[PDB]
Amino acid sequence: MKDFLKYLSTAPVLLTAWLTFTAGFVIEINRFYPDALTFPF
Amino acid sequence: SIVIFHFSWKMQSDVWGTVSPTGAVSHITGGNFAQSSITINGWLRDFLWSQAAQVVQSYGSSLSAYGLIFLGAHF
Amino acid sequence: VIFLWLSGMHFHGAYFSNYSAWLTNPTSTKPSAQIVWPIVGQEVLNADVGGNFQGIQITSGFFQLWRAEGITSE
Amino acid sequence: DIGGLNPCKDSEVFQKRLAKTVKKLENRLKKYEEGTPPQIAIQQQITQTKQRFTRYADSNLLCGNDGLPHLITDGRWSHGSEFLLPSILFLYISGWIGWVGRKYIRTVGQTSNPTEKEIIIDVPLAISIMTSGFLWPFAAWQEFLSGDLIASDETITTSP
Amino acid sequence: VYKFPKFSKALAEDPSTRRIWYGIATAHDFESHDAMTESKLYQKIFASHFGHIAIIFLWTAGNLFHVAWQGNFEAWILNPLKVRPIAHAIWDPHFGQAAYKAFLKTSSPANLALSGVYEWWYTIGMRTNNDLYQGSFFLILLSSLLLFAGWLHLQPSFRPSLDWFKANEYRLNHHLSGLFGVSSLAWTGHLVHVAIPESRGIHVGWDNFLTVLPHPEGLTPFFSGNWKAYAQNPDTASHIFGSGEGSGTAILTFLGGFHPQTKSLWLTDMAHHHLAIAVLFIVAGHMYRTNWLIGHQMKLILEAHRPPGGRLGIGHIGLYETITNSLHFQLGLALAALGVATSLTAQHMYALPPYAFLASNFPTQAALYTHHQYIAGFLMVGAFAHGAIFFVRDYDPAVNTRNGEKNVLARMLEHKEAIISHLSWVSLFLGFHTLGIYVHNDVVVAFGQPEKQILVEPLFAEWIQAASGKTLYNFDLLLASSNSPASVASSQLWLPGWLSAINDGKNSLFLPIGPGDFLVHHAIALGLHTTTLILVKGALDARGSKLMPDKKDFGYSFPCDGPGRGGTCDISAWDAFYLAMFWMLNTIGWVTFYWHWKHLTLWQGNQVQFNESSNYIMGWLRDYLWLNSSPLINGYNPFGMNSLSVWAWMFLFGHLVWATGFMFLISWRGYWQELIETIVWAHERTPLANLVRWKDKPVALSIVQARLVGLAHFTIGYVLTYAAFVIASTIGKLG
Amino acid sequence: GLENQVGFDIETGGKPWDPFGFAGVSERNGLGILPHIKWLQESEIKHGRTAMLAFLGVIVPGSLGIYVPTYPQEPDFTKAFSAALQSNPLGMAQIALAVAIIEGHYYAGDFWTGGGDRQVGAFGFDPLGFSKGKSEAAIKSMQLKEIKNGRLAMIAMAAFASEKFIPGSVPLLHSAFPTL
Amino acid sequence: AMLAFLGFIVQEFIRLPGDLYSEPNGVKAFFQVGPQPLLQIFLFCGFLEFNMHKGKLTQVDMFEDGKREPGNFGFDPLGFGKDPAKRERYALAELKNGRLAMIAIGGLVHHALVTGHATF
Ligand code: CLA
Ligand code: CLA
Ligand code: CLA
Ligand SMILES: CC(/C=C/C=C(C)/C=C/[C@@]12O[C@]1(C)C[C@@H](O)CC2(C)C)=C\C=C\C=C(C)\C=C\C=C(C)\C=C\[C@@]12O[C@]1(C)C[C@@H](O)CC2(C)C
Ligand SMILES: CC1=C(/C=C/C(C)=C/C=C/C(C)=C/C=C/C=C(C)/C=C/C=C(C)/C=C/C2=C(C)CCCC2(C)C)C(C)(C)CCC1
Ligand SMILES: CC1=C(C/C=C(\C)CCC[C@H](C)CCC[C@H](C)CCCC(C)C)C(=O)c2ccccc2C1=O
Repeated sequence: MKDFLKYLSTAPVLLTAWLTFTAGFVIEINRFYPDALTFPF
Repeated sequence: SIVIFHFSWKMQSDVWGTVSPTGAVSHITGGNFAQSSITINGWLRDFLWSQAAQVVQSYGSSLSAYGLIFLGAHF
Repeated sequence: VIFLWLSGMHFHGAYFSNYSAWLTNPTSTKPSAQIVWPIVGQEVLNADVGGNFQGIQITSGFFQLWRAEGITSE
Repeated sequence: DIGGLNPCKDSEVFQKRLAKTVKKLENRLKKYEEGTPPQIAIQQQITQTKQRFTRYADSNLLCGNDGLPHLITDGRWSHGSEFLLPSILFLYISGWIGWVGRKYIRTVGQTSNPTEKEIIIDVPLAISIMTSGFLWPFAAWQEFLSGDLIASDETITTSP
Repeated sequence: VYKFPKFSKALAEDPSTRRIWYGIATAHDFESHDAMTESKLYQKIFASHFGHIAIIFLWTAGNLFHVAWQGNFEAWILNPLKVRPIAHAIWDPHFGQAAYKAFLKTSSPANLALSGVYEWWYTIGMRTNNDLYQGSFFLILLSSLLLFAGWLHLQPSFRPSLDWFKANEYRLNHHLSGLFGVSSLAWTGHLVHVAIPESRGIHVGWDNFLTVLPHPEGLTPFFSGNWKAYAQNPDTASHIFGSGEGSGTAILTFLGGFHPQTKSLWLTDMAHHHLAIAVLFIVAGHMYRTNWLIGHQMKLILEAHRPPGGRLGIGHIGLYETITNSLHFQLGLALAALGVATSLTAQHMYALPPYAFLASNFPTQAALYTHHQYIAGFLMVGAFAHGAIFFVRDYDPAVNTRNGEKNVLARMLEHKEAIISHLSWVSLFLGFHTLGIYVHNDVVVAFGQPEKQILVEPLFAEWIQAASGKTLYNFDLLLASSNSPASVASSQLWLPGWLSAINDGKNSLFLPIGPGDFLVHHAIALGLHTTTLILVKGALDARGSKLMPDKKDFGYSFPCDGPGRGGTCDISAWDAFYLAMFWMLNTIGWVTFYWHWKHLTLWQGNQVQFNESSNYIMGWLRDYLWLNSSPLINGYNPFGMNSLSVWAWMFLFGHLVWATGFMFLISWRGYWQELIETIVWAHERTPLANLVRWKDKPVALSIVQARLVGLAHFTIGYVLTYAAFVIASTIGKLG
Repeated sequence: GLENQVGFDIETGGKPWDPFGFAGVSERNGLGILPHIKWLQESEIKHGRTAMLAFLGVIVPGSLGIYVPTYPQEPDFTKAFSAALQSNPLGMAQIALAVAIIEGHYYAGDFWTGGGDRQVGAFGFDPLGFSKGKSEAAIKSMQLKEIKNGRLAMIAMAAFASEKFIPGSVPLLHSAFPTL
Repeated sequence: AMLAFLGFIVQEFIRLPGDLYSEPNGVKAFFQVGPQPLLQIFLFCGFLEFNMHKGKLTQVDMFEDGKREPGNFGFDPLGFGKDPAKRERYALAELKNGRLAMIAIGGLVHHALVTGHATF
């Protein structure tokens, strides 16, 4: 698991993981607080 | 693209449709392929413009994704 | 990859489809095998395909193929 | 008020839009049966539509003659939650991203194989830099003061 | 295979068809011709200018003659709001009986006139088909004058020298004062003498003009200084144009706004405008020094303008010799000024219609705006292209540099990377966010929840409208307020006319704007910035870059530098023009789409259709293009045809030319040379055709020629299809 | 550079107070786009003198009730400018002309890039011999007192503006100037 | 976590006078108190963070020069810790109590979320 972790450190895998996480928290914010046109405050 | 356009228009105009109980055949477009598919203006108007009505009027309906993909594919 | 794709198609037919309703009314129910999650207002994509079902109408003809195979249950 | 607009809480066309959307959703709801998941989904749609319209009404939002919320982005703090606060939020987040990217580029740029560490990210160092971007406004106005933010004449120029 | 490119021996020795193609495309590049001097260059340019002005005057004379002969000008005078102007008659042997019947107007098939010449000539005081004939005769005489002058100034004793051509001060004094001021003075004279009484029913022709006083007091107030007398008793609010009912006696007034009947600017307003412009330009034409010891030497003015702290380098010291010795710098400046000027014409002739009954001529309004905006884009791209040409072939770094320090122009090549980077940043910023908001509106509306749209009220632009007096946005700012010093100052001069016109829903003066206007203006800004980015990058990088640090040694237009160094496709400055032409066409298309849709909704009355559907792309596609294309495509159907049949044919023709351009742009050479070789073998190896052989070896079009041909097809198809669409849609929708 | 300039005292340690390093941005990238320290110091002196004068001009007329005879009796600085602009236009015009002449004679435009014949707030202007003959340290101390009083007046005027805009921003203000 | 656990136990017991400070439940007190008191705590904690670490606040900036014992702010006014013999025991006790308080702070917060009344 020394080269597998290095493989997971490559640009495509890291970008895919980061974009999946990013889309995930964006989608979940929009699920829990939907239809947010202005700042909540 | 020309092949699938020919298939779509010919089928809609001269095969597909409904049959009345007495045996009268009414097609989706109404047989306009025979007389209006012989000019480029006919293809532009009676096929592209005419059958693109459902795509452009799909907003707000369950087919709105098709309009969005229409616009995105144009883009 | 092809086998995984086919397995996904059959799984969607089994779980997220109105295949049982379409079997009893092939001429009046539109085949649907993909339901859309209710996020950002995208749930409008779940169409009135019939058979007490909401989802995207399927144009791949899997329902007809499954019926021709004799598959009568999900 | 501003630009001839009126608050959406007193906009008749806004309420007409809400009523029409609710009526369409209820008409769709009529064609399903009992407490079946389709009816539950349509009822949730109706509830969310009502909640969204109510929130937009009670949000200091100005509606035009079409009954849609218009954004007042001239800079006034009265409508500051429409553009100004999201503007600050995005500026913070994007400055964070740019700062951590620049810091990672400059950090692995002083190693033996700078190009290797760009396709194969040093995840420990990347995590170290990324969580340090919360001070990007302060770090930027501490590196610009020291002259470490801008190159001067080692930058390359074309022939003319 | 010889003697055609007389100006180029290198081309005349080409054994292929490329010689003929390049002979056409290099005929006007006089600086590159064989056995070339500067004196011959300026003399040939001078004669070509004379021939060009003759061509322009002949074209105007032809328009006048064809309106006089085959038009319905006289009938249109008596009923300008119902009679449709006729451009010229049609005689085409290919017409069927149906086409003849549909195009039949009065006595012969004819084309409606969309140039607005009827309204323009009616406004300036033409009431007879014999007045137009006189104008055509006079213009042909003027064309003969200009052709004679062009021939004369190539004769040995009448060919001007370089000193005369480069005499900047004399030419500026004369151009400004004489041309602008005196032509404005003569136009004011005509306006008053002929146009003012003709709008009041009094005919002032070439017979009773020495005896018909333009004003009852007759030049007495002018010499006496009682200039207010020319403004007393203006035309009333019940004046019928071309008739004495409700008319006045004033000739120079401030009224502001429009005529209550013709919905156009007051003739007395325009006469006063031209008189003021004439006085100002005649005064300004005495600035520069000539043979009488007073005036300015512009070399000294340019050299003395260096900021003392020092931020522009050494200033403008080397600019005088730079501009004087370069014809591409001057051409670029002139083209930029002309582009801005014609953009101004387009933007003002719709908001402030100057000709009688032109506001109600919707097809001609749309045609005029589209024509002038396209000409504006062309002129701007030409200005930038000639700036790039100046950089390539006329710029001298030594002249623009004094002791290491660089002047104001040479410093533009030092921070060229900064300029290009910031243009790129602005373009990316605007594109990203305009497209993001548009697609957000698309998705949100498509999902059936239009309330979640992002609609930004254009408060900055509405602020300007309120400043000019529009009481629609409740700003109460400068002229929307009756107590502000801006309003009290002109409350007695031109506000009552101006306010009555700006605060009117039927005008195009300061059209009401909303979020759709905001988004489309940002799209326009993105288009302008991207076209400017391409053109400025090509101009600054014309002399070299990192990929080609000797690009100046290869000229303005060359195909490439080869596949080496990673590939150098489209690396020349000409290729930057070629790429920016697409962006200019796209930007002008956006501008004209916005204008035409806004005015179609305004004229039809459904301005709510634009205000709601213009915020998302599908709104545009469905409600402008798809909606208004219905009358055009039904110009001929399997059932019949209309007078709009020619417009549908032009629509399809434009699409075809556009796609042929796509041919010439996507498919490159090399693929067409081998095919041509196969065709050559086939011709050479076939009997009964071996008897016929080519003199020029058939070869594929060159890379640059192919780019030009594809661009020409793209542009011609673009222009033709949009002209057909706009005209046919306006005609078929608004009656 | 700030170590050898008047302006820092015991209130901020012994070092020149400059959290944002604004005094050292002039030497940074660019020929000149950010002000030199000389321009910043001249802005110090000008703003401080103006703030002291404005504090006197909001306190004396508004509170003490002292008014020039033929001038509006408006104890409010948010309306006094316009009221005098209408009531005595000639006086305001002459004040503006005097201000313009004074500033044009004492132009500080070469201070932006650093340099010039004048010093920071030199202005001559010593009628009543307060610095006739003094030690250099005494003159520096007087300059420091002037700068600190100018900063205090800046703060007081900003507090006035803040309380007028956001009520309750300065708590003791209305209890320390009981009249408007 | 230790300070926050003590805050829970005191808040449900003692509380402050006033309508705002009248919620025995910490989770509901976070909402009833409003944003103004919380933002002041946020800004004060930020001021503390800045002054205690003396500018170097990030993972790459802190410990860049070394000479910084982890967790050593020098805070010891009462003088507990002069004897080095008990210093190690005090450090271990602080670490163990901190870990236990992290677990307990999570426990209390989630108890308030699933029940809603209080901790008791
Ligand atoms: C009074 C004497 C006089 C007059 C009338 C002219 C007139 C002319 N000369 Mg000329 N010339 C003169 C003296 C004069 N010259 C002298 C003394 C010299 C020697 C120093 C020259 C040397 C010279 C050369 C070398 C050339 C000319 C050319 C021309 C012609 C220009 C093309 C044309 O038709 O423009 C017509 C233009 C107008 C009628 C007016 C244009 C209106 C503009 C576009 C509107 C601008 C309004 C406003 C500013 C817009 C901006 C908005 C604002 C808010 C900023 C024109 C006929 C050129 C030509 O074509 O030769 C045949 C040419 O090559 N001249
Ligand atoms: C008054 C304005 C003006 C003037 C004097 C010039 C003058 C010049 N330009 Mg220039 N240019 C202008 C405007 C102007 N241009 C504008 C507005 C643009 C932007 C479009 C350009 C873009 C441009 C480029 C890119 C280049 C020049 C070049 C040149 C030089 C040689 C021209 C040549 O060889 O012609 C050759 C003429 C042709 C090839 C004829 C082309 C005709 C086109 C394709 C239209 C014909 C089709 C027609 C519409 C048919 C209708 C179809 C039907 C079905 C409807 C010459 C100094 C060239 C040079 O080397 O400069 C040093 C060069 O490379 N110019
Ligand atoms: C273009 C603007 C401009 C320029 C270049 C000058 C230049 C000069 N002025 Mg001056 N001045 C101006 C406007 C201008 N003035 C205005 C509007 C007034 C008020 C009525 C004055 C009042 C004035 C006085 C009282 C004195 C000078 C003096 C001077 C001279 C040297 C001292 C100095 O600069 O300090 C004075 C500096 C200023 C007054 C600052 C003016 C700043 C201007 C308003 C900013 C304009 C820049 C802006 C970007 C322009 C926009 C361009 C375009 C968009 C329209 C110098 C020749 C002195 C002199 O005569 O020396 C013997 C002197 O005693 N000026
Ligand atoms: C602190 C915590 C959560 C705290 C939440 C807070 C403050 C929330 C505040 C808010 O909600 C409110 C109040 C209102 C909201 O609107 C806003 C916010 C602000 C969001 C969770 C901890 C959660 C802590 C957890 C889950 C700990 C799990 C520990 C495990 C599993 C340990 C296992 C072991 O210990 C054993 C068993 C044996 C050992 O030998 C080996 C190991 C393996 C180490
Ligand atoms: C490349 C090059 C070139 C070219 C360039 C170009 C082409 C440019 C363009 C340019 C342009 C195209 C510019 C534009 C400009 C504009 C402007 C500058 C404007 C201004 C305006 C104003 C200023 C206004 C104002 C106002 C207002 C706003 C309101 C009303 C009133 C008033 C008037 C006040 C050349 C050849 C030279 C040389 C070489 C290089
Ligand atoms: C189609 C095509 C061709 C082939 C087209 C050619 C060779 C033009 C064929 C001749 C045209 C149709 C004009 C024919 C005119 C008549 C022969 C009359 C003669 C007129 C001359 C005397 C001017 C290329 O050579 C080429 C080169 C580089 C990139 C793309 C392409 C490309 O797309």
